[PDB]
Amino acid sequence: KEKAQQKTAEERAAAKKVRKAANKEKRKVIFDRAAAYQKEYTEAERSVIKAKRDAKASNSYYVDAQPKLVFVVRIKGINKIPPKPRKVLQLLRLTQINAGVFVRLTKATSELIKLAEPYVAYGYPSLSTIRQLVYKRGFGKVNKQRIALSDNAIIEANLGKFNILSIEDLIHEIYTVGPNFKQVSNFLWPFKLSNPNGGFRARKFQHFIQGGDTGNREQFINALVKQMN
Amino acid sequence: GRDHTSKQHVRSGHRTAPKSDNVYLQLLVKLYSFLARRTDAPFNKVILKSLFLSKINRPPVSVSRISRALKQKGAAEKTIVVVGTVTDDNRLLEFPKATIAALRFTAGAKDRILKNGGEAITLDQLALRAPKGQNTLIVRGPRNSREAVRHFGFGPHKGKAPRILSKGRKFERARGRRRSRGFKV
Amino acid sequence: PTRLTKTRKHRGNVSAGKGRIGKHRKHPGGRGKAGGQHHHRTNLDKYHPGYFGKVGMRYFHKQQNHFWRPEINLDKLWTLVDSEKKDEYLSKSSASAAPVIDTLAHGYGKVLGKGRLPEVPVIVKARFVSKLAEEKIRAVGGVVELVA
Amino acid sequence: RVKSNAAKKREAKANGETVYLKRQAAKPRGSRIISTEGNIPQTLAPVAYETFI
Amino acid sequence: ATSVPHPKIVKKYTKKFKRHHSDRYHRVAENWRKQKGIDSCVRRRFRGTIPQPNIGYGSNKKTKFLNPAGYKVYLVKNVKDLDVLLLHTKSYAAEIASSVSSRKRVEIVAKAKKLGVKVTNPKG
Amino acid sequence: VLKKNPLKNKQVLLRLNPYAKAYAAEKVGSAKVEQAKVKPSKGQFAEVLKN
Amino acid sequence: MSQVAPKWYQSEDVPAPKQTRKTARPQKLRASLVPGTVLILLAGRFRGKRVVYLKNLEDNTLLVSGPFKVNGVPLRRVNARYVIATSTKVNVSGVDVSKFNVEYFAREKEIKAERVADQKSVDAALLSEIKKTPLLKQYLAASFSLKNGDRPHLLKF
RNA sequence: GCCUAGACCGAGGACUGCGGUUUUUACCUAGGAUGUUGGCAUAAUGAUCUUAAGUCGCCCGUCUUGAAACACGGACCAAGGAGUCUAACGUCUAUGCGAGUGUUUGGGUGUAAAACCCGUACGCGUAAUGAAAGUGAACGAAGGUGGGGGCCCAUUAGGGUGCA
RNA sequence: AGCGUGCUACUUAUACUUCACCGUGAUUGCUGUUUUGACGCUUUCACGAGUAGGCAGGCGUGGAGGUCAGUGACGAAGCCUU
Ligand SMILES: [Mg+2]
Ligand SMILES: [Mg+2]
Ligand SMILES: [Mg+2]
Ligand SMILES: [Mg+2]
Ligand SMILES: [Mg+2]
Ligand SMILES: [Mg+2]
Ligand SMILES: [Mg+2]
Ligand SMILES: [Mg+2]
Ligand SMILES: [Mg+2]
Ligand SMILES: [Mg+2]
Ligand SMILES: [Mg+2]
Ligand SMILES: [Mg+2]
Ligand SMILES: [Mg+2]
Ligand SMILES: [Mg+2]
Ligand SMILES: [Mg+2]
Ligand SMILES: [Mg+2]
Ligand SMILES: [Mg+2]
Ligand SMILES: [Mg+2]
Ligand SMILES: [Mg+2]
Ligand SMILES: [Mg+2]
Ligand SMILES: [Mg+2]
Ligand SMILES: [Mg+2]
Ligand SMILES: [Mg+2]
Ligand SMILES: [Mg+2]
Ligand SMILES: [Mg+2]
Ligand SMILES: [Mg+2]
Ligand SMILES: [Mg+2]
Ligand SMILES: [Mg+2]
Ligand SMILES: [Mg+2]
Ligand SMILES: [Mg+2]
Ligand SMILES: [Mg+2]
Ligand SMILES: [Mg+2]
Ligand SMILES: [Mg+2]
Ligand SMILES: [Mg+2]
Ligand SMILES: [Mg+2]
Ligand SMILES: [Mg+2]
Ligand SMILES: [Mg+2]
Ligand SMILES: [Mg+2]
Ligand SMILES: [Mg+2]
Ligand SMILES: [Mg+2]
Ligand SMILES: [Mg+2]
Ligand SMILES: [Mg+2]
Ligand SMILES: [Mg+2]
Ligand SMILES: [Mg+2]
Ligand SMILES: [Mg+2]
Ligand SMILES: [Mg+2]
Ligand SMILES: [Mg+2]
Ligand SMILES: [Mg+2]
Ligand SMILES: [Mg+2]
Ligand SMILES: [Mg+2]
Ligand SMILES: [Mg+2]
Ligand SMILES: [Mg+2]
Repeated sequence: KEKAQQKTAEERAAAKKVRKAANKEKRKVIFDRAAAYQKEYTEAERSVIKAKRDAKASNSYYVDAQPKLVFVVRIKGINKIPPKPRKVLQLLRLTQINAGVFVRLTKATSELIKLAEPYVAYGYPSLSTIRQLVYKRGFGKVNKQRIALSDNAIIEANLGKFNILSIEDLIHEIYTVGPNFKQVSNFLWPFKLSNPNGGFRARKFQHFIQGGDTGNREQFINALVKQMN
Repeated sequence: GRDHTSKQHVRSGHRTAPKSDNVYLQLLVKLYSFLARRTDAPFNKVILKSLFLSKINRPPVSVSRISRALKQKGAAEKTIVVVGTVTDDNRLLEFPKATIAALRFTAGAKDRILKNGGEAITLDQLALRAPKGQNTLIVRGPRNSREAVRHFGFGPHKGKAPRILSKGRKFERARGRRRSRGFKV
Repeated sequence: PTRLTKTRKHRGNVSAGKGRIGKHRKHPGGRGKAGGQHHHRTNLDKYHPGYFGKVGMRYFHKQQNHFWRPEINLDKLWTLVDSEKKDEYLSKSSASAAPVIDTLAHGYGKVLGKGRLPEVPVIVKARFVSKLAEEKIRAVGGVVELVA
Repeated sequence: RVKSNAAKKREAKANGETVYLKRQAAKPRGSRIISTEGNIPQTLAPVAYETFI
Repeated sequence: ATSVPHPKIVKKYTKKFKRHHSDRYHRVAENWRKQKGIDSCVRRRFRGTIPQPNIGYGSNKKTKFLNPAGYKVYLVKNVKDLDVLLLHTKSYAAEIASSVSSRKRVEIVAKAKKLGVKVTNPKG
Repeated sequence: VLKKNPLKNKQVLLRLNPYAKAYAAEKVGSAKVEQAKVKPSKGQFAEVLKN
Repeated sequence: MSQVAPKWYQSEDVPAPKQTRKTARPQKLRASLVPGTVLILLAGRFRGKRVVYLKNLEDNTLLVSGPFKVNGVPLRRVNARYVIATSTKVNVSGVDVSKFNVEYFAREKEIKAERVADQKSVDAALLSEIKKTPLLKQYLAASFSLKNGDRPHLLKF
């Protein structure tokens, strides 16, 4: 009778007590990691601000380090695409409109983005934009399936061998482009954003410089993602 | 819309069940579907796939093949597993004492396995004495010896067998098979 | 059964699987083996080379009974010994007393030499033998006795 | 490059340290400071149109 | 829902899928036929043409085959046919065949009330 | 069965990011920076106004 | 429909609902709803009647009186969403509304002697405070209606 | 960080998970809607049919690069109406036996064209090649090398055995 | 309410985002609780245009072996009918 139902409930209660006690330490670890990430973000910002101010004082010019990360959104449909940009868009895992992916800037990937430039809008994402993307529309590829990032255990079970134990570990790994950026960005399913609230410009399919939407907008990608996520 | 990187709605292309409606083969699949799902033993996963194969994909294993497989170093007391029919070979000079598990045995094969002190058991008896296929050895028959394979991939300078009803000097031997009659391919 | 044929599934579709342009005309390309040297050269040359031409000499009134000579190899020769006495013969055979195997009476004309014999003397009566078949028979201490 | 990678691997091993042999694409450049002593910026403007024929 | 509880029953299409030009010609019956013509306005799905049957209109598997009262309907031809609905009186209802005589029909109705089986066509 | 936004659900936010509690408690989102009131552009950076 | 028999594995047991985690939390009333406020009823029998708001019942309803002598609106409940909360207020600190609750308005034409007595006791204090504001009794005794050119999105009440 | 207006939705169905608050089965907003009130059951509610209104909708079938076409057949309706069967075959699948295989030409038998039983021959296969006269398949564990599922010994790794 | 140009808001496709349902493909697990369905049940994800054409799963018809000891002159079959 309920003997067994209550028995398995008591066994579950004991096992869950032990599991929660063990997980408490891991959660302390990820808490500490997130605090450290915040400290280093703030420290880096103040260091860069101070360096700019110092260069201003000493009759010099501080040249920023070129950005190492970009967020690329395919804003063009799937019809009438030449084979090479089509293959390039497939290789960025941008196989639908309003699909977004994180790309680490080098030469190979830069020439890739240049090839896909007439069909994408991309830019340099801020930390809050990355956090908002991963929190609301962050999905992982688990056994070729699109799984919501609803618990830190999914991230641990798939990226603990890369020292990613939390959603903030993943966010830090994306933002400050880390030694395991490849694994973290390929594990991330391409973000499937909505259309912008407020629309695009009057005509999308022209460079951002000429009043369109394609190409590099750099810091306005954060506003665009805010519109679309 | 999606720019598809692979063909959509594609079946795996592997048999997941026998085409046969034999109720007794189904029972054998019943047993190894449970074993492959629950033993972590790679042997049981191979047997489950092999029970699905079609007639041409499970060629007969002669009693001579088993004799040569038992002649491997350190394989004399292994259990021979044949998912199919074991046939006799009257060209053997001698047969050892062996334990053999097969779907079917021919009259000569069962006669020659038991005459030499061996056992001829079915595949369900194997699953009790070797539920993980411990100390087993799977033997497969020749697939490329079929007559139909003779004509596969036929072409010029391919050396395959022509699809022909009669054989002789008057049947597809003159022009294109001979340099004295034009060319030879 | 007609209920299993694909003719039943094309009912309701206009062209019945024959194409709307190509259709199912009477005999496009000819009848039978027509055009084998002109527009069906690509078929006969690729898949049936040697089709056209004459090779060899004719044989007026060829009687295949003349050429009857079924072959038996050495690895199948001991199957002609009586099954109930095979094991006894394999033990007590010597030069003084070996089993006699009349191959012609089993329907064979020539003994060929594929495979290996037991190292046991046998007396083989045959119409024809190959050079290696008799060498292998003599090596196990046997002999070939010609018959007709 | 095979020999150079082999040479790099052995010497880091001699020092009991590690070395990375995978090639990398060109990365974006780091931060830097531009001195303006003797190099105060000169202001340019687009030039008017002329015919030289 | 006097039957076993079920989700709200959804019928994706409540009209009858009528064959194209079954209204223009008497020889063309309303039984649905898919247009195969090269120029067909219906086969090419022009705006304003008739709806056509497709698997998207399929009924929810939890409300599929249920009459408005929430029961699955089973055809009964004699009193012994009610024996298969003994343990499903809250999920299966019986419908009496039209060719059962007026005598046997009263007998079938009588046994269903004793067993608690609901009857879908009670007057005829 | 139903994805919940951690940016809307505070409980889910703390489930995913335990440091969010400290972030909220310390007002990290409105933290002041302590520095002096200075203006370092008085010299040659006035080359921006004219040249 | 057809001749498909029910199977043995087709059970008839009804599963229990899952344990719901919709623990109720208290209602949030509008800031304009303060006891003593003059309200306008938008629906019901007494639609258009200006009435006095007295108490917030545990049913999420508002206890309301006309007063009945001035208005014809007795002690009853109204819903806060069918009410326009004006800015006029009456001092109701001298009115005891402790005994009024849901069980008072329980459904059992004939009117209870208790209910009539309670009407008089509440209305005495209501009238005493109403007399202080000139034209307040006349305002309460008059029905409310929308005149031509009245825009409720611009008016303050 | 905080307050605030509206809309749509409520899939799931004992428990199990992660958190949070711990008020250590104490709860919670934390693996998907509950609570409460009114009304209706001669009905509020829902479907179909007809019809009006709004909006969209060119005649199907065919050959065709292109058909609503000023391209052809079709006034209407009912019934009939078009990839069949056979001889010989290729691929694939199932079945029986298996170095053999096929009872059915025939013979036995019968409750009589069935079913049941029988065997010699023969066909194909078990040997190829050469125009033919003719000859006719083990150097070796019926070979070596690189892989190779599975199995054996191990102990990341590693070693052994390795059918197709 | 034309031409060149800039700005704010707004309109709506079978497109995109979240959710529901149908089907297809894959996927998690299911026998000392397998329990009269394992050709079954179940968890999860992604996808759905189509002439000629291929394949699959079904609907219907004349007749046949078996079964419902089935329906039926107390009305079979046929036919008309919001
Ligand atoms: Mg990427
Ligand atoms: Mg966690
Ligand atoms: Mg808007
Ligand atoms: Mg705009
Ligand atoms: Mg536009
Ligand atoms: Mg425009
Ligand atoms: Mg511009
Ligand atoms: Mg938005
Ligand atoms: Mg789609
Ligand atoms: Mg894809
Ligand atoms: Mg081979
Ligand atoms: Mg052959
Ligand atoms: Mg010549
Ligand atoms: Mg049919
Ligand atoms: Mg078809
Ligand atoms: Mg078609
Ligand atoms: Mg037609
Ligand atoms: Mg066809
Ligand atoms: Mg045609
Ligand atoms: Mg053709
Ligand atoms: Mg010619
Ligand atoms: Mg010859
Ligand atoms: Mg319908
Ligand atoms: Mg038609
Ligand atoms: Mg046309
Ligand atoms: Mg067309
Ligand atoms: Mg009738
Ligand atoms: Mg009055
Ligand atoms: Mg529900
Ligand atoms: Mg009430
Ligand atoms: Mg109309
Ligand atoms: Mg035509
Ligand atoms: Mg033509
Ligand atoms: Mg065409
Ligand atoms: Mg033309
Ligand atoms: Mg014209
Ligand atoms: Mg024409
Ligand atoms: Mg014509
Ligand atoms: Mg005409
Ligand atoms: Mg006519
Ligand atoms: Mg007419
Ligand atoms: Mg055939
Ligand atoms: Mg017969
Ligand atoms: Mg013969
Ligand atoms: Mg024979
Ligand atoms: Mg090897
Ligand atoms: Mg203008
Ligand atoms: Mg859709
Ligand atoms: Mg389709
Ligand atoms: Mg039939
Ligand atoms: Mg007929
Ligand atoms: Mg019958």
